Amino acid sequence: IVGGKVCPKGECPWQVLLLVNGAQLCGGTLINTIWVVSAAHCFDKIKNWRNLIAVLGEHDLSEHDGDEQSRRVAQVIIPSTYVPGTTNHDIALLRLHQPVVLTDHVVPLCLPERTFSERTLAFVRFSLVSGWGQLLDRGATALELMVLNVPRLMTQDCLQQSRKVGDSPNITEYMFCAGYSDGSKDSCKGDSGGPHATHYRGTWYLTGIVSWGQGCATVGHFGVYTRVSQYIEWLQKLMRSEPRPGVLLRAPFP
Amino acid sequence: NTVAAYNLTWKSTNFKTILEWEPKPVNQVYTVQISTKSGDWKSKCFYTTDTECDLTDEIVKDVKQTYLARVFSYPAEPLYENSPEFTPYLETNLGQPTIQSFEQVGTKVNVTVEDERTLVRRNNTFLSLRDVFGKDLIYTLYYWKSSSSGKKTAKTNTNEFLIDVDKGENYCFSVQAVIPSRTVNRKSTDSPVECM
Amino acid sequence: AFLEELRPGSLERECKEEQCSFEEAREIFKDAERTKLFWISYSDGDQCASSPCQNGGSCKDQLQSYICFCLPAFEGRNCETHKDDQLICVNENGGCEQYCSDHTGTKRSCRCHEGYSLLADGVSCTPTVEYPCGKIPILEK
Ligand SMILES: COc1cc(Nc2ncc(-c3ccccc3CN(C)C(=O)CN)o2)ccc1-c1cnco1
Ligand SMILES: *[C@H]1O[C@H](CO)[C@@H](O)[C@H](O)[C@H]1O
Ligand SMILES: *[C@@H]1O[C@@H](C)[C@@H](O)[C@@H](O)[C@@H]1O
Ligand SMILES: [Ca+2]
Ligand SMILES: [Ca+2]
Ligand SMILES: [Cl-]
Ligand SMILES: [Cl-]
Ligand SMILES: [Mg+2]
Repeated sequence: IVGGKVCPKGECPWQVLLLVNGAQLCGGTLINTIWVVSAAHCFDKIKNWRNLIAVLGEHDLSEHDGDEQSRRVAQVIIPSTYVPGTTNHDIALLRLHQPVVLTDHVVPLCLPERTFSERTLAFVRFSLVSGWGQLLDRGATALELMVLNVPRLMTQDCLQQSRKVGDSPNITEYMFCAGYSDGSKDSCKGDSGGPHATHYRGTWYLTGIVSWGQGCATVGHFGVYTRVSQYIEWLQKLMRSEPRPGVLLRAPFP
Repeated sequence: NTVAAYNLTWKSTNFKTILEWEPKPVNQVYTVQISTKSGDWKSKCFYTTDTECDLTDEIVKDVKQTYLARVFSYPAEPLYENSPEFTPYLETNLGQPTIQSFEQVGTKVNVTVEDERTLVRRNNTFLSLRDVFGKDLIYTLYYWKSSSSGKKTAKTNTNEFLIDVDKGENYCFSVQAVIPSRTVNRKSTDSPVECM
Repeated sequence: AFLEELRPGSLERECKEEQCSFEEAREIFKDAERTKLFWISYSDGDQCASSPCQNGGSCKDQLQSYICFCLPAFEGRNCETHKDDQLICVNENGGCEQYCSDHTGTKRSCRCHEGYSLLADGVSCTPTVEYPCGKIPILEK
């Protein structure tokens, strides 16, 4: 996260740290005791599918305390339409081998209904993005969980307020813009998969997922997030389905 | 199947504020949203077939805030158009004033200007133009005796003028509301003429 | 009546009580600027005579327009919009705290996410679990 602050311990309780072979991979969001939502591009170069770990209650990567819980990832589910190395359909649904225990430090983020998300949550101006990703583009990562407040834009406004500099892939109906074009505040590489959480009438909900991070806070560009409301039905169906032998499952979308 | 609204215009006087736009809808309805640059969007005039939307209740919550509105076109992301920014306190037209009364005390005349009601409310009652603007609002009096060639002018920080007149002569008056700190739209239309 | 024309010039007799045209008022005022000042408000007419303010609203005349002051439950240029007829899920979530369900014929109904139940007021939600989703326990949930 560039331009953010440290999330005070326990104040982003749904944040997940994904590790592969003990190394920091991506972010994620706990939506219940068993399921975690992350980004599909996070798993592009994974070879050791049995070495995936999700960590809940993490705050400081340099110190272990009694609040951290670890679980093996039993299944990564990605939409079939997703094409590795690209931006569209950047969502993954993870099944934990054993459930986490909900504590003052480990709490899931509400996955909302599609309609509430489309006509109500979409019009809440600011939402929070978080992670242990780079503190500057190409810079070093954060040791403590960082958080940043970002304003949402409708894609028409986003394209009219952007400059077609560097990599400018299309912003589809499965994406949404949020942030600033003045190069001061954005989510970066390492924050991918983390939540974009929206506060409404006393409760927080999952609205977006941090997508590709490389090139973050480029002047003339906004942040682009996976539009979670488009995948509600898909996520709810897969959450009701039984496990498959392999870790990776490319499930049909829609 | 739909067309994006165009020529979005603010029509505002004494804080009665209406957004207007083209064109008339054929097999399409409209929805308006309004916001401050950091607040959430509020929906108004839901699935309307009118080409106007009264946004008075939203803009009177803070008349010094800057607002942005947008008009959505749905068939009977959607097509939408942004309005120009609007700051009520700086852009609302000053309504036409009315002379409430005039009284003579020999060689002096008191001219009282009626309190101009605005659409701004403060618990049960409507605030006047002076309640909202205070020190920023002045009234100007244009007066003249019927036998002279030119007119004279008096200015007030309240709603009353106390002027010197000539003995045994009939004078005619007209008042204008002014916000001197403005460069654009700084005056109301003149009140109807009143003579003794 | 020609015998009424014997009477000398008067703004009250000729223009207030009777009507009067631009030349009649110009003969009284003499100056152009003075007559124009009177005529702009005089020839404008009362836009409020058609009683355009509905639902008990109050009309205030302007130059070639008017303003309606509505009672608290109404809005619109002419106070035509009843604020009570706006209880739909797209209007501030129907007053619901969490979910809103639009119902044709009957009114809308509020609902809650799992781990919450609907309160008596029909719009608020209360947690039915120790750790409901989307609440931060260290800030007293
Ligand atoms: C089609 O025209 C555009 C498209 C874009 N597209 C875009 N901007 C950013 C991205 C993106 C897409 C997915 C994932 C991550 C990111 C950017 N990124 C590194 C982040 O969001 C880190 N948080 O795509 C930008 C500008 C234009 C443009 C300018 N004038 C006209 O059109
Ligand atoms: C009174 O009549 C109509 C409303 O009924 C309005 O459009 C006019 O402007 C007003 O004079
Ligand atoms: C004018 O104002 C409206 C709001 C109502 O109170 C009317 O009764 C009054 O004449
Ligand atoms: Ca730790
Ligand atoms: Ca008039
Ligand atoms: Cl486990
Ligand atoms: Cl006043
Ligand atoms: Mg005559």
